[PDB]
Amino acid sequence: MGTLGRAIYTVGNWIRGTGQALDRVGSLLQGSHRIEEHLSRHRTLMNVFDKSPLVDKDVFVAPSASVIGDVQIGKGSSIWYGCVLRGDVNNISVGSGTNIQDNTLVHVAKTNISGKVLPTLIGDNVTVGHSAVIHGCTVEDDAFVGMGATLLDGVVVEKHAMVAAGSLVKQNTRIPSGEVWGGNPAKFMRKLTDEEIVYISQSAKNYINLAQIHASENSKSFEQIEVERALRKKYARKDEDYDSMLGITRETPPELILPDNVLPG
Amino acid sequence: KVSEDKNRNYAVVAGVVAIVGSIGWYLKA
Amino acid sequence: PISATMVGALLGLGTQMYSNALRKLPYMRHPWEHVVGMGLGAVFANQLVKWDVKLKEDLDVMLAKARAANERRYF
Amino acid sequence: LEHFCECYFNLSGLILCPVLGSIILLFIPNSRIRLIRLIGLCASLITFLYSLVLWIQFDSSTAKFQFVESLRWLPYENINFYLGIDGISLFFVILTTFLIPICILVGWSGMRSYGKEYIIAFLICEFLMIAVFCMLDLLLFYVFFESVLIPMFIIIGVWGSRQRKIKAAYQFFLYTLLGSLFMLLAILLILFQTGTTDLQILLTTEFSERRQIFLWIAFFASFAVKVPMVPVHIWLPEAHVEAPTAGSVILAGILLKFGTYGFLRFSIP
Amino acid sequence: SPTGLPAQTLIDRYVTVGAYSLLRSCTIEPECIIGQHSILMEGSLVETRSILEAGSVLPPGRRIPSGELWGGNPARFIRTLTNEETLEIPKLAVAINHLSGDYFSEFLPYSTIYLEVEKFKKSLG
Amino acid sequence: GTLGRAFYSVGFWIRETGQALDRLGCRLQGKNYFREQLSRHRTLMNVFDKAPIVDKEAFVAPSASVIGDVHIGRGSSIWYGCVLRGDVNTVSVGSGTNIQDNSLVHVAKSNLSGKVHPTIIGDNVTIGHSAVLHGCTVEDETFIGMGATLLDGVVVEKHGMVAAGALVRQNTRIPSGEVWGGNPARFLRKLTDEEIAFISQSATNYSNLAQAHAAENAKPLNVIEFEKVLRKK
Amino acid sequence: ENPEERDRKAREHIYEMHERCKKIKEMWALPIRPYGFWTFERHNAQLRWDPQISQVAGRRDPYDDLLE
Amino acid sequence: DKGAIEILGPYGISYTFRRLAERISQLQSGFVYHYAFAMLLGLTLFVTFFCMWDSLSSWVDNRLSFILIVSSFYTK
Ligand SMILES: CCCC(=O)SCCNC(=O)CCNC(=O)[C@H](O)C(C)(C)COP(=O)(O)OP(=O)(O)OC[C@H]1O[C@@H](n2cnc3c(N)ncnc32)[C@H](O)[C@@H]1OP(=O)(O)O
Ligand SMILES: CCCCCCCCCCCCCCCCCC(=O)O[C@@H](COC(=O)CCCCCCCCCCCCCCC)COP(=O)(O)OCC[N+](C)(C)C
Ligand SMILES: CCCCCCCCCCCCCCCCCCCC(=O)O[C@H](COC(=O)CCCCCCCCCCCCCC)COP(=O)(O)OCCN
Ligand SMILES: CCCCCCCCCCCCCCCCCCCC(=O)O[C@H](COC(=O)CCCCCCCCCCCCCC)COP(=O)(O)OCCN
Ligand SMILES: [Zn+2]
Repeated sequence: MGTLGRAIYTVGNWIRGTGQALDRVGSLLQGSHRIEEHLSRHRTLMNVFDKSPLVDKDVFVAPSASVIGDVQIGKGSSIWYGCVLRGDVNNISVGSGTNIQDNTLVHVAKTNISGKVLPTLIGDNVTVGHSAVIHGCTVEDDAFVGMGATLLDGVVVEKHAMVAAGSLVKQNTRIPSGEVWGGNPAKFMRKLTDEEIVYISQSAKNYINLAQIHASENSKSFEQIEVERALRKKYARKDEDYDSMLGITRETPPELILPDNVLPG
Repeated sequence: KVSEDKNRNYAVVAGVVAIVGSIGWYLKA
Repeated sequence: PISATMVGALLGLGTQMYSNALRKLPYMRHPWEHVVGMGLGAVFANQLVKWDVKLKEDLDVMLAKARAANERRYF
Repeated sequence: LEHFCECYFNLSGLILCPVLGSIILLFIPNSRIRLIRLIGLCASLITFLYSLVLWIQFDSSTAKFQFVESLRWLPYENINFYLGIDGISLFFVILTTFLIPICILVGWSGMRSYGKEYIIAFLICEFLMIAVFCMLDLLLFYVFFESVLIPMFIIIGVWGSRQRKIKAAYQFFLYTLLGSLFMLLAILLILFQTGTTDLQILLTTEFSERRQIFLWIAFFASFAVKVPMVPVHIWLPEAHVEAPTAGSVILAGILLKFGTYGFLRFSIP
Repeated sequence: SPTGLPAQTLIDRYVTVGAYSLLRSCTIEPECIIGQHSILMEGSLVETRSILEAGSVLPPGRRIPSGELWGGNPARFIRTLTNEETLEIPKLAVAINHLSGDYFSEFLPYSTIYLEVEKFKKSLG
Repeated sequence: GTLGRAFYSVGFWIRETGQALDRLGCRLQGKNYFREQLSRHRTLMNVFDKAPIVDKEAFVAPSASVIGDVHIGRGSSIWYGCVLRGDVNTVSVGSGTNIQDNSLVHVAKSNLSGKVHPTIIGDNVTIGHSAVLHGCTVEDETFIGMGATLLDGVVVEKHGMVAAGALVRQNTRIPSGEVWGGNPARFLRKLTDEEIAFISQSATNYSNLAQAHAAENAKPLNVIEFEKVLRKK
Repeated sequence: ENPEERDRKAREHIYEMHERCKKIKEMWALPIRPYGFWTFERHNAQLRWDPQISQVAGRRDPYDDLLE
Repeated sequence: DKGAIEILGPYGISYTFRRLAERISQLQSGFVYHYAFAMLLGLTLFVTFFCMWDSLSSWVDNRLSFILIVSSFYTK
């Protein structure tokens, strides 16, 4: 503060002007070839055709996800990094406690080649694996869709049914309850054991828990990010022997401790 | 408008004094 | 020609680059440090040459005294 | 005494050529494989042409050393070192300068995996070996011959074909170093008499028959390992077989000649 | 993992994971190439010096034996690799690293976005 | 060329120095805002002089990555999450062509497996969601099913169709009017005329949808959201 | 090069080195223990310091107190 | 070449020096008592050889001294 503070601030202004001038000169020397980085224009939630996505309070939507148009997402659901939910020509509905994994595409159609064109309906407690493609089809509650699987228009995945990782499910195919289908084209592989039904449920609840920590981290402000960076650096290593000499016990701050429901045990 | 961290300002003065005094030390020797 | 200033500047620049490389950083990561290193290397090389001259000057007198003390034997 | 020569093309620049190539290659990213290849090849070719010119200006009537130039080491000028050639060393300089580009060319196809380290090692070898052939001083002959051991060790160990290269490189280094240490002992033995290691002076001093015998034995210890003479020849098959192709070329075509050059240059006269 | 081995995802040295590939709790031993649009599932193992063709699906706990070319949905043995082919794998990894150097050289340690944020703030008071 | 790269490299030295000076100036004023972790994603990215040339009438989603020498024609559209990387060779997209969400159009990263082929996409082409195109040619008015993979040297002739999830192996030629699918891709049947009509009309519909999304994205960034993010606690 | 000048610097090197080979060998014969080093003033510190403390209590001749 | 010269050369030399380095390493036993004992032995050797070697020359010789030292290597 005071006169010294003001003088140092003015000198900082001069230094900033000089630095930005040097940056401009360096840009000129590069032949202006470098496209400049800019403020991020990606919108996590966007309207189109006067349709606004309806997203429940406690839904993790990763900032890099794209939720566009007429999309409804229910309680406890999670949309992960790089997901695209494009509800522009038709409706997309996601039930409660359903996870849409990273880099997944969900889309709809305005008019199919033949039959009744239907919206994309994803039920409750559904797991959809990484990089899946869901197009104009219906996934009923407690179903599992493997990573990298493709569901074409009119496909119905029934309750407690599984689509294996990597499968290509042709248009209008029906996956009956209790069966697992896979391959390209997808076809019946075998019945689902009871332990696998329990797995599907477990998948869904584990995701519900994972979504909480990811949502908490992605929503932190600049100041909290800096505070936690400093705290993480301070507690990354230890000298418990010198602490015992000092007669103190350093405790990990609670903002660095994860909840027990996401820990391996 | 003003830098408020007093200790930082004092350190800035100390660095400036070191630089200028070093220049003078070279010049007058 | 090949002056102490030039050898020293080259050694200082090389020192900064070698330091960057050892740390698996790009050669020119902090270029103002390369300028600082060239300056310090030039200064150090010039000072070393002057100190070498002065060292030879002192060794001359000291060898002279040793020789005189030895020659005192044959008196 | 500054013995600077008058001719434009001299020995020091031919020494400096592969050195400059190596320094430049130190700083070029390994992604620029084409640039590295071309720079190394061109440095070696320019050195070869420089040596050809040195042949052109050779005077074949004198028994003296030609193109003699000097390099000071200390301002006291007690120890000052000379380079020069004659009709016994000229063609060996030419052979070294000719073989090095061949070595760079043999590994042209594999250079993407060889890297700049391969070319840099061979250029450093070239610089050291040309120096060795151009030295009018026992001590510097010593210092620059031992120096080639490091890049040769690296060449055999890194780019050899199979795991026997380990044993081959160990044996090469240890045999050659033992011989070199023997000749260091001889060099110091000479220095105690003469107070110098300048070849021209030693050619004009008289050694006693006894101390001639013993100094000759000490020189023979190095040179017979270098030639090789039996029974210290067994390092050669292992080393020359396990080395990469260009490494074998340099080992057989140049490094083997150093013992016979030492016999011709110091022991016989 | 279903195999009972620890379930970390280990991508070892000189490994090329083709674009659009999905990996979950798999191990890839050194010097392997994963073809584009492949899927490696829980507890699966790719042994050293092996190649998976584009579009391969490796189910949970399945193994790709060393020195072999595999492919398909699900993956199946195609042929044994030659020594020249297996020598090519670290070369591909090194070449991709060389390409990545060009992208790395386009970014200074800091961006200038904070300046844009500053003026966006100032225009709002 | 080489001189251009030398000046580009020297330019980086000056720029690095200027930005460091600016950070020093901010530090003297007690500002740490340069420490903020802000995304360095660029929708269009140059690799030295290799830069994307995009027609003014083409929609490119902000989250898409266009890297190096990539040409996009009028009325074409690059959708959300798409990646187009032409650095070792070029990538060209014709007019009226849609590249759907999460698709990847790239060339060989290295010439180890031979000369790197470019990727050529003709006019009024449909490229389905999450498709992979790698150094291939896709002629006018063809259909690439979503999730399909086309390897290098492949040629899809006009009115050709690649079924969803197909794996077209290297150097395969897809003849006109034919539907190929499966892994590996094989002839399935002939294309019907209704399918050709749908190819054209779906492309024209995508160009209109592109227009709508480009207008949506071009709207000014909301300052209320900015203030909400700034004033979080 | 010029044969006359080349053959003449060759003579100067030898004539200068045969007669220059004597200087350095004289340094190697220099004694490490000089003649009477303990005579050198640096080594006679006590001879000059002790007289300055010769009247200090604790080191005086006992008869100095009786007469002073 | 692969017989006597190898044995009286790199093969034999490597073997004997490996065994000798092996033996010398074992001297560093890790026991502080050995290290103190070594210092005491060195001190005793210093006093014995360098001062109590006046009337010993009547019964001893330098040849036998160095012989017995080398001969100790071939024990057990
Ligand atoms: C905590 C997180 C929870 C999540 O969200 S997990 C989501 C990410 N992970 C996934 O999506 C992977 C899901 N798992 C799969 O897709 C598995 O392939 C699947 C369907 C469980 C089958 O695995 P297994 O039971 O171990 O196979 P199996 O014993 O029944 O073998 C029968 C034959 O079928 C074949 N095969 C099985 N897996 C396949 C597949 N995905 N696709 C295609 N073909 C497959 C397999 O080759 C096997 O033998 P064969 O073909 O008759 O000779
Ligand atoms: C318009 C034309 C004028 C252009 C002037 C350009 C001159 C710039 C020359 C470059 C000088 C480089 C000096 C390098 C030292 C970096 C000094 C620094 O970093 O300032 C720091 C610390 O400053 C100091 O502690 C002492 C050094 C400051 C003295 C030199 C300041 C250089 C500009 C002079 C400004 C004062 C002039 C007016 C004084 C009344 C501010 O405090 P903190 O943010 O707490 O430091 C955090 C730790 N870290 C160092 C990593 C940043
Ligand atoms: C004349 C050319 C040479 C002049 C050099 C500067 C003047 C001499 C003063 C002493 C300089 C010694 C070297 C200073 C840097 C030492 C290493 C510091 C690196 C470090 O870890 O701390 C950084 C502090 O930055 C820093 O310490 C640098 C702060 C700002 C200095 C940079 C400006 C130099 C001006 C050069 C010419 C300007 C022309 C116009 C006058 C923080 O690193 P970070 O987070 O800030 O970013 C880094 C992106 N990797
Ligand atoms: C009058 C007749 C005279 C005849 C002429 C005689 C002249 C001398 C002739 C003999 C020349 C011997 C030269 C030494 C060559 C030794 C080469 C052995 C190196 C080798 O191949 O493998 C190593 C051996 O192991 C090791 O541990 C080796 C240890 C190093 C031994 C080097 C000792 C040589 C010292 C000089 C002795 C001769 C003195 C001459 C006066 C490494 O194997 P590894 O697997 O265990 O290592 C871990 C691997 N990374
Ligand atoms: Zn769609």
